[PDB]
Amino acid sequence: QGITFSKNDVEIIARETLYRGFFSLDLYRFRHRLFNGGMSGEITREIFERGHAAVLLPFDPVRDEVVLVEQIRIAAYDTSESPWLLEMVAGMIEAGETVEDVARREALEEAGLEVGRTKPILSYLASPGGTSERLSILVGEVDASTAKGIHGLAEENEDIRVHVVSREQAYQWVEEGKIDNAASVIALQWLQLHYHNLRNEWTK
Amino acid sequence: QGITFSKNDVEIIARETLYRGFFSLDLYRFRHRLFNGGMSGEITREIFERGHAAVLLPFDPVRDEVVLVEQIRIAAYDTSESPWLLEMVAGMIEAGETVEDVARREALEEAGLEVGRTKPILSYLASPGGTSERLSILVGEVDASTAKGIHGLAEENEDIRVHVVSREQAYQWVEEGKIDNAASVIALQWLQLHYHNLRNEWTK
Ligand SMILES: O=P(O)(O)OC[C@H]1O[C@H](O)[C@H](O)[C@@H]1O
Ligand SMILES: O=P(O)(O)OC[C@H]1O[C@H](O)[C@H](O)[C@@H]1O
Ligand SMILES: [Mg+2]
Ligand SMILES: [Mg+2]
Repeated sequence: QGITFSKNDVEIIARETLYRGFFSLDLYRFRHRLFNGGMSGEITREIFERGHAAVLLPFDPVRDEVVLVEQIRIAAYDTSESPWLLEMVAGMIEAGETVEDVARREALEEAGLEVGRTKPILSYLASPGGTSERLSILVGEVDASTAKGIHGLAEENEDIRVHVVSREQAYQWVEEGKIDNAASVIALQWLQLHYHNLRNEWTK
Repeated sequence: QGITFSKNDVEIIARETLYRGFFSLDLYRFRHRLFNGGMSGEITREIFERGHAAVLLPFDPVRDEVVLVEQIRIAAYDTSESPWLLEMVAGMIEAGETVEDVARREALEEAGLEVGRTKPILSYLASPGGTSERLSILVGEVDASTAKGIHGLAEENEDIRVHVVSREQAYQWVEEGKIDNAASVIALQWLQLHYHNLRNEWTK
């Protein structure tokens, strides 16, 4: 069971930069094995390269509360009622950094939060038909009573508002489409599947 | 409660397409309201633009099985053990098409599956800090005993293998990281939260 082929079955011949900016768009040229037994010809695909991210679900297990951060995401504009989204704390992982380093730095910069214990949730590919981006989600223990106000680095043109909701209310917002970005959906569905054991572990 | 600002609170000054090929790399220039009052200066953001997608989770409620499709996604290569991924059926929504029409068409083209009833799951933004892409997921009733074979438009360099597994195995693969693309994680977490009611609904 499971997948059929490995890295032994594909050769990346070359990569070419198509667009070089803050982010990049690359052309990968490659050949690969086929399910019918043969080899493909040389194929090309465009791939959006923007690095990889750490995501933190800030969960208060005592109060059963979740911290959300609100900020504009202009890319949401064309398909959303508003480009301001309710999200998990998140940021890019720089060379040599750990997921936890980033999650803790972003929790402070974006939400004013200290973080206690942490556990992995999931690491996922955002949209692997067109981008390499991987996001690694942690749940972090927080005191939601300390989560409030406006944060973000104005030097980065980052303007962020903290919201505190109950876990049930956050999940209701997913169901209703009020929270509709992948990282937050994945994190909050995970929390609905795991909260009983997580709260027991963190309130012993 | 919820979000603070609407489309009246942002002015998109300019959009430019800096790269156009299979996909597009756009630049948005805009100003927006700030939480503490007033307006930002002009902000520029690069946005990966690839249109929007329909996704179908093929679920057999009699058998408690899901149908997965396997194909190479070279963008996964740098952060994954193999670039062949296990995924939901999916494809682009063209002008004036509905999510449901596309989902039903792709289930036949990618997996050879006829679909019975459908229900919405969720519609999400894949990674809204850098891409506009929205994906809308349905669950689709299938007879998984009919799911077999190799599919794809070879003229479009598309090579796809169909797998049938129990829902429980598919979900355990999410937990283990063997299924780790956003659309499949979201769909299978949703299924884990909803399958009991869905099976009752679809096996009357
Ligand atoms: O199956 P394709 O038509 O290549 O692409 C459909 C979607 O599934 C893949 O993850 C892509 O990134 C898209 O979001
Ligand atoms: O908060 P940022 O540093 O802008 O970006 C972190 C992640 O959250 C946003 O959806 C982006 O697309 C990334 O995937
Ligand atoms: Mg951030
Ligand atoms: Mg497809």
